[PDB]
Order: sequence, then structure tokens, then C-alpha cells
Amino acid sequence: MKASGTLREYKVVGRCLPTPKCRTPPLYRMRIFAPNHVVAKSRFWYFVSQLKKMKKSSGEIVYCGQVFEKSPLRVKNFGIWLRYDSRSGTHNMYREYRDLTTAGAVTQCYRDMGARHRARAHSIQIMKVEEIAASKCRRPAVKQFHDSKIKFPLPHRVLRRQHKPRFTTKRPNTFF
Amino acid sequence: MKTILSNQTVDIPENVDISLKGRTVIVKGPRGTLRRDFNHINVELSLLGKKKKRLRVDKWWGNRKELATVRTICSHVQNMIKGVTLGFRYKMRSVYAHFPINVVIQENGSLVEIRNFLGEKYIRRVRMRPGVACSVSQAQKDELVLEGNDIELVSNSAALIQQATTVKNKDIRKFLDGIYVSEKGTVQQA
Amino acid sequence: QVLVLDGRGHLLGRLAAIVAKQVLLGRKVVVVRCEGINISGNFYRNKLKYLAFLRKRMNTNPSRGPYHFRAPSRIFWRTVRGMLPHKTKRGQAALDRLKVFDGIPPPYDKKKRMVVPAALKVVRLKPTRKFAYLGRLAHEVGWKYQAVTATLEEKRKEKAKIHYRKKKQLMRLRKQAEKNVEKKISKFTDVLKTHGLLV
Amino acid sequence: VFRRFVEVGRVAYVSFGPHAGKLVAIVDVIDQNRALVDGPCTRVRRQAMPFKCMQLTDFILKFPHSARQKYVRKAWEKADINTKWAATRWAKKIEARERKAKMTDFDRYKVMKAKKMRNRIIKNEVKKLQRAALLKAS
RNA sequence: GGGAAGGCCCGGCGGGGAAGGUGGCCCGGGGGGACGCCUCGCCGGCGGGCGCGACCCCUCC
RNA sequence: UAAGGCGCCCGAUGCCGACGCUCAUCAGACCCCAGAAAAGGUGUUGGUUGAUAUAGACAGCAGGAUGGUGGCCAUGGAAGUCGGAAUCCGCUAAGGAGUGUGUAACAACUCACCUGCCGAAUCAACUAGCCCUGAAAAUGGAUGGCGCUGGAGCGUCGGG
RNA sequence: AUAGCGACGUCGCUUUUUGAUCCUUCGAUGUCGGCUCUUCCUAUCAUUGUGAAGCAGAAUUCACCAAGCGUUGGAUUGUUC
RNA sequence: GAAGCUACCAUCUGUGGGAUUAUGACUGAACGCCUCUAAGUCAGAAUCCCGCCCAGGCGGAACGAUACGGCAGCGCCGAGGAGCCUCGGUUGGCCUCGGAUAGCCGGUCCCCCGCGGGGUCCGGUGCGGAGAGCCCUUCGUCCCGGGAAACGGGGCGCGGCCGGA
Ligand SMILES: [Mg+2]
Ligand SMILES: [Mg+2]
Ligand SMILES: [Mg+2]
Ligand SMILES: [Mg+2]
Ligand SMILES: [Mg+2]
Ligand SMILES: [Mg+2]
Ligand SMILES: [Mg+2]
Ligand SMILES: [Mg+2]
Ligand SMILES: [Mg+2]
Repeated sequence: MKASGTLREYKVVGRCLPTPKCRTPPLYRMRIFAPNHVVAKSRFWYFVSQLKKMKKSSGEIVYCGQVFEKSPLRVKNFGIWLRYDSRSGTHNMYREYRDLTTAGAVTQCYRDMGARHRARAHSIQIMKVEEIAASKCRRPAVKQFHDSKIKFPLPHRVLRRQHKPRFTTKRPNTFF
Repeated sequence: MKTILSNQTVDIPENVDISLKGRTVIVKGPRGTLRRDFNHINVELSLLGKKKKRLRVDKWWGNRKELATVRTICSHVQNMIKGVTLGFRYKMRSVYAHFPINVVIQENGSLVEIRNFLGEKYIRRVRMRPGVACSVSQAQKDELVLEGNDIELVSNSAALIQQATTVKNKDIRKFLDGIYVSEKGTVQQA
Repeated sequence: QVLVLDGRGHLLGRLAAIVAKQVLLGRKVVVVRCEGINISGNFYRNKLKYLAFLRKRMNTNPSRGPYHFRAPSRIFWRTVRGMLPHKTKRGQAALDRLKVFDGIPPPYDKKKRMVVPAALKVVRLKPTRKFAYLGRLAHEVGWKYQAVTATLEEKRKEKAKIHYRKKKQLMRLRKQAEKNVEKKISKFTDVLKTHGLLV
Repeated sequence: VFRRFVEVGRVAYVSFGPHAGKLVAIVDVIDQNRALVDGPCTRVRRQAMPFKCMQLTDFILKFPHSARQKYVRKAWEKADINTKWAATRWAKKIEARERKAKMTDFDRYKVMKAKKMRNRIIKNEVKKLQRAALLKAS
């Protein structure tokens, strides 16, 4: 996978072709976070090949569709169970993020993995994404945003658009 | 992780007053005035509460590396308050085996001359920091008293006149000679 | 038509790149008060870098080797030279359009000096980092005129304070006159207000 | 010292981006550098927004930290933010800047002509006052 | 996904839940406003003070 | 347009680019490629596993830290502290036939363990990122150079 | 065990030893030493400043910043050694 | 054996600071204690840099004199007079506080020190005492009227006084 842009969540269900052995193979459903449906289908085939004895040549994508966010206006806490490959050994972890959308949280997860462990999208295997109550949250970086009377200033505002007035007689102010 | 807010408050006594101009603090009390700036820390100082009751230090969005500065600022301010109301008295003693250490104070406590340190013909001459007064303690065979208002200045003078007397090219585990800080108290007790 | 820049608070390379581009684009640029320029990184690091530069000299004949100028103005001049094609006629002609100065000379003290926000320390560096003063670095590398320029700068500042006080007084007279004559200049003011030059 | 904080219910002015030049009300803080906001009455659909693009104003209106747009609009109308913002000096400077940008060539000439007289009268009167002050000093 | 949310009408109305707990209540302090302890200001007056003890007497934030 | 790039040299980010990580008194900076390992860090950032904490911990400041018995084999001397197995009981809020310092042996100090004050989170053992130690060659010297630390560095990414 | 050493192992660095190769030079790059002279490196013998010893002093070890300044006169041998 | 050269084979002379390394420390958090370190601070050397010393840049400064007496050449001035040749680029000016950024700017008597500097208070603060700005603004001339000015405008038109390294 190439974690291009913001990811989208896809529900993908697939099955083996009917064979003389069995008329109706069971349908298997999976949640895939992907830039588009093509890579979503590729990832589905990869995961189902690891899990069951299924291959794209001996299977078919029964359905593949984007699943939209149920409540994209409520800020939520997301717990992600994840499996990734390091330079020496592979590790399971659990990370919490804070965002409005499941796809946004997973994209945050990919960027954070790249930033903190140099792990790449082809190394990360995302396992579980769940909405987690603020009481069940356990990472302080997320927990510290759980209060009714949140209040903090913007202390040191760095001047942007530094080049539009490229030569200015003021020395800029950073306190607003 | 950067903490949203880290704060700590310091209570100041009634006999002393505190005035701050940005990040520099001025403490005025019975024994004098102490000024100290904190422009190299980059946190928020607030003299909240009428009757000048408390001084609060705030730090917004700081990692653990600069979260440590809050308590060090508060400790510095408390030390300034203590040195203004009570003052700092560093008492030190001279330890020798055979040759007595002859210490004489001149410039009314600003210069210290040390002679006969291990039969030394050389004379050690150490100058105190401005605002630190040296004296030879009464009711004691051999002991020096450093009086001051700034703990940093007093302790720096003590360290200066302690490191001025070090044994060279010999076993310092046997040649335990020189002047060492016996204790660090206040000019007047509470 | 000449661009007069003030060095105080600006970073060395960040200012040098902009100056070099402006000079190449044909504009005449004079940068002033070069000893106020600062460099990122701590003072010991920057001093070590300059000492490493000092160590580079031609073994057989140092008189022909690299020339290590000690004045802050010439240091800034050389780092600007490093960003120009000075081996060509175009590069040399460009380099001849730049003037550097320690302190602020009489041709320019009575002028308004420009500022480049894209190269300012307060904009480009977070407050927790360490920086070094080019003036101090040059002085303890072997610049011999730190004190003289300091006294001259003090004199210039104390003259500019008098000039600024006079400017404040004269303007205050201007504002008092404005509120005095509002009665008969009111009809000339509503037009500016409606066209948004006075609100 | 800090006077403008980021809490629930503060009115902020969006500087750049899609909704540039519009007021908005902070509903929640999503993360360190993102807030969930909406301008129920200033025509800004509820959405997330980075802190880098809003400038804090000194207007606070009370509602719970996740109240719906109905109650946000109720509080906005009750506090009557629009007229107070239009009356503050900040919006006056913005509106004057917009006027100067919109000014065409004929009004540019008229402004030049008016400014000529304004400056001439002020300069003459300033000269009179300076001479009077010099005489008073003497 | 015959769009997912969202908007308006307190839509009405069914019951249930805790918390990033609104009121209310209890504890604590920073307070103040009636200023009820001095000091000046004009024995009566108001304004000056950028006054001065309060304290559960409340009383508000 | 490809590959590669867009601080200046040097055409192109003079985007109000997004999220993080990193301070180096030897920083780092792009296939071939032009320089480094085992082993370490209470530098900092993530993660895994196990503990104990209002029956009041972790510090920290103070009080105790006992009898059989100087247990048996021993050595010239071994009282607990050089040596060989075991390691009991009553008193107990608790004390090990002992964690260490000390003497030839004691003595003495000290620890395990339990109490008083303090009143909410605290301990480890691993694992992986960046940085640091490991890291020494000869003409002066090379991320291409200048230089760069709210990056012009590193990782994941978006428009132009 | 770790003042000082360090077995059985195991990871490196250097090109002042020798190898291995045969890329350049066979219409020729004068092939050992010594003498003379300059400069450079540090893996520091001495000197300056330090830290640790099974450092009482003296003497002597181990380690750190460090190449600024010194590192000789002779018998034997063509010698380098 | 003069003079002159000349020898540790004679004789004379050979220097002071600064920032700092290693290291030892102060205050002091992180981590209730502790800690040379994280912020801040101190001492510190045959090292490094500079001074002393040698040279003095397609680098400057101050000052002196500046071309006959038959011719003449020169220097300064006449907002000195026409021009001729050649080299080009440009196509309105901004004449100024210092500086901070986890803060600034401007007024102020209501006070205190030496007109200036502090205190209180009042105003502004995505900088309307703004460089996202300010100033000047040019088709020209002729009549009459209104607005501003009568103190103003223009004068190598003037003679002085200060203002500058
Ligand atoms: Mg010795
Ligand atoms: Mg390139
Ligand atoms: Mg030859
Ligand atoms: Mg030949
Ligand atoms: Mg070495
Ligand atoms: Mg020194
Ligand atoms: Mg140190
Ligand atoms: Mg020092
Ligand atoms: Mg022309």
C-alpha cells in the first residue's frame, strides 16, 4: 500500500467460485482502509490469502463499497490495534487517536507510525479500529483533552506569509 | 507529548514585597533588594491575588524537557525571598594536620588572604563576590562565615575559597587539608 | 532606489540568499550593522566551524591561499559571495552592487533601514534553541574593532533618540492641529472615510 | 500575560482558507492543533478547522462543549455577535481596507484632490501652532 | 448503500444511560458590594480615597 | 512529460502545505556510491509484559531490626558476615541460623522486614525510532559549494 | 571478576609488515641505503593542565584534553633492521 | 699587523591578554529527596585567537608645492555662451528611536529623582501615530465668484548666527 492522501474505509466481501465440491462457499467480509477501491481489493485479496486458502484467481469480489462515517460531526476517541514489521522482528501495539472519522484516525495512525518508527504502509497491518469511551482511554496524550472547561492560549504565533511583504519596515509581532 | 498546562504557585510572606516587569522579578524586604531576570526560560509569571499573596508560574504546551523549568523558577524565587527576609550564612571550617592555616580578611570582608597552607610560602588571595562579606567566626578556633543576600553569590564565594586550597600531586585521601563548607544556614533564624 | 537592510536579528545564510537573489536581479543593496547578525547553533559550535575554516590554508605558500576576513561585514560579504557565480562577469558585476558595513555609517544612519521577515531569528527559530552573535564570534576570532564600533553605535543611538523625540513632538502638534481644524476640514474628511483611507 | 484563550464558545475570525473573512464559534478542541467549529449565523457549516487559520476575538458566549447548532445559533443571536463585531474597530479597519481595494480611478482622483487640501490646511495650521509655541517659550 | 450526516418545526412522544456532571447541595479560598475600622475630602450634604477593620451580617462573582 | 528536482549558485514551492521525530564541544542530508560493527546511554520518544496503592504505598525525614544460639562440620583464630550442607521455632506491629562496611575474633555501624509524619499514583524487565559513546593518519578539504536547526535534517503524505 | 590484567570466545580499525591480483607505465617514471632539508599525522616518550591506583612520601603505573616544543653523541655492519 | 668582515671561539636581547578544553565546582529541577546540566553561573591550561614582532592591497587618510616675467601655461568663479564627439543606464520621493516577542506602542499629573528618567491612570494592540503605509502629484493659459491665507509665496536677493567627523 501507498498511504496516499487521506484514506477511505471500504467494506469488501468476497467468495470462492462455486465448485463441484461445494455449491455456495461462505462469503467473507473485511474492512479495508485504502486510497481507492482498486488497492482496497488488492489488500482484501492479500489478507484473505493469508487467512484462508483463497486466491484472486480462485475467488471473486462479491461486493466492494465505501462505508461513510456514521457521525462525522462528533469528535471521537479511536483505539487501534495494529501489527507492524520493524527492522528486526515484528510487534503488536495499541494506539489511541482523537478525530471525527475512522478513516481520518487510520490516516493519522499511518502518519504517526511513519514518523515514530519509520514503518511503512507495506509493513503496517491494521487489525482493529474501535470507538473508545473517554473513561476507557488510557494514553495521556488523548486523555488530557477530556475535560469540560478546556482552556489554553496560543503563546508564540510564528509569522506566516513571510514572503508576501518580503521587505517590511516592522519587526513582526508574535504576541496576539 | 506536550502537556496543556503546568503551573505552580509560591506564597510570599507579609514583610516582603514582589514586583515583576515581564520576566524579571524584584524582591524588596528588610535586608535589601534582589533582582533576577528569567528571559531565558520563556514562561508566564503572574502576581495574582491582591494583597500580593501569591506568585504563579505557568507553562503552556511544554514537553518534559522544559516542564522542569517551572519548579526551578519557583525555587529561585523562594531562595530570593529567603535571602531577603533572613539572609544566607555559609559557615566553613579549616582542616589541617600539621601546618595551621592562617586566614586574614581585608577590605572589610572583601578579600581573603590564606597563608601557611601545608607550609606554603605562596599566599592565596581570593576576592569575594560583590555583596558577600567574609568574617572570622568568634567563639570558634578556626572557622569562616560568609554573609550575603544572594545564595548564588555566597556559595560561589565559598566554592572559590574552597578550591583555592587543594593539594597537588599527592594522595588527597590522606592529605585532607583545606577549608570546607561545614554548613549552610541563615543569618537569623525563624 | 537602493535597498538598505538592517542586520540585527537576521540569520546569516537566510539573509544572504535573499540578498544574493536581489543583487543578481539588478537591484543595488546595502546591508548595514553586520555585527548584529546571528547564526543558529550554539556559540562554541560556530566558533569551532570558523576555526576549522581558519585551519584551511595552502601548505606551500599561505600568502596565496584562502583569505580569512575577520570583520563581520566581510564575513557576511564572503558568505554572500558563496551564493553568486563570482567567477563570471555577471557574477562580479552583481557582487559590485552590494555594500556591507559594521555599525551604521554616516551615509546611512539618517535613513530608514529595511527588514526581511523571512530571515529573522524570531521568525525562523523556536525560542528554545541556541544562537551565536556574529559580532562576538568575529571579535574573539580576531576582529580588532568591537569596542570602537560599540562606542560609535552608542553615540548614534543617543542622537537618534533626540531626533525621534523631536519627531514625536512635531507629530503631536500635527494631531492637535487636526482636531483643532476638524471644523473646516470635516468636508474633506468624509470623502476619505467613505473611500477607506482614514477609518 | 495572555488575554485571549481557546475555550468552548469563543468567537474567532478566520483569516485564510475556504471561509476566509468570516466569524466562527469554537465548539470543541479535537486535538492539539484542530478545533471543531461552526458559524451558525455567519454561514459556515459545522466542520473541523486548524488553529493556524483563526484569530481569536474577545467575544465569549456560553453553551455546552458539544451543543448542537440549534443551541449555538440561539446563543449567537442572544449575544448579538454580528452587530457588536460590526461596531468594533477591527471590522472597521477590515471594511475600510476593502473600500480602498474597491476604489476605482475616478474616486482615486477625487481622493487625491481632497487629500491635497486636507494636508495643506493641516500643514499651515501646524506651522502656526509651532510658531506660537516658540513664541510662548521665548 | 435509491447518500452519510446535517437543517427547520420546543415536532410530539416511548423509556433508558453516564460524564469531558448543568443546576442544586457540602467543603475550601480569591475576592469583592453593601463598606459598617482609621485617614483625609466638602456640625448636615455629595464628590474626592484610585480610602481603610469587617466577616458568615449577608450578598454577588 | 519520464527519471530527477524546486533557499542561492541554478530553470522550478516567494504553498500563510499537513502530521510527527531529532540538538550533535564528530549532527544529518537520496539506487550504483564512495565509508563503519559487536556492545552501551536514568538523552528523548513510542510500545509489550508483570507488579503495588486509601486494609493508605513510591520517595524523604525518624524508631525498632530480638532468645534458644557464639546453630552443626571445621580453622590457630570464624560470635552471621573467610569456608561445607539447612535455616527452625516462642516473643511478636518485625527482624534473615542473615544484605553489606568493619576488626584475628568480637564490638560497632548498616540492610532485609515492620512502625510514626507526609496523602495519589508509583515501580521494574524488555523492545523499537532519532541522537550520543564505541570512532586513530599523515599537503588545507569537501551532503557539489555557500549554508541550513518553526529545516534548506529524518519518516509518512498533498496540491502547484 | 573489572587498581592492574585477562583464558575459551567474539566485533572492529590501519595500510609504517608481508601476501594476493596484474588496472596504469616496456618509442624507459633512473631501481638499496646514508647525508642534507621542510612539512605533516597521533596510535603521547618528555614537558603544560588534569582524573584513578594494590597512590603515606619518593619512585611508578592506568586514563583524559593535547602534536606547541624537544626526542642526542658514538663502537660494529653497505645496510633498513 | 690597521680597517673591514667574522665565532657559543667574544658580547647583547628574547614579552601580555581573551574566550575556553580536560577536569573540579555553584545554584538547581526533571524524579517530594539526590544530582556540575536540563535553563542559568564559576575557576580553568606548553592548546586556540589576538597582542609584541616581520611584510604592507588594482585599499584608504592628512599635509606641502603646484610650471612666465620676451612670450605663456595653469587654478577658481561668472546657476558663466553656443555648441561638437563619446559612454551609458534610468523614467517621482520617503530626512533615521531603541528594541521586545510568555509581550508591545502612545498620551498623562496624580507623584518621585537627575528637559530627561521612573509611578499611577487613560487609550490602542491581527499593529489606521500602518511600509497592507505616508508625502508630492504636471495639460497650460484668460475673465469673474466662493472656500483657505493675510503671519503666506517667491527670490547666487541678501548679511550673519548656529546645526556636522
Ligand atoms: Mg608520589
Ligand atoms: Mg539540483
Ligand atoms: Mg623524473
Ligand atoms: Mg626520463
Ligand atoms: Mg589523542
Ligand atoms: Mg583566562
Ligand atoms: Mg562543564
Ligand atoms: Mg569563566
Ligand atoms: Mg531616455
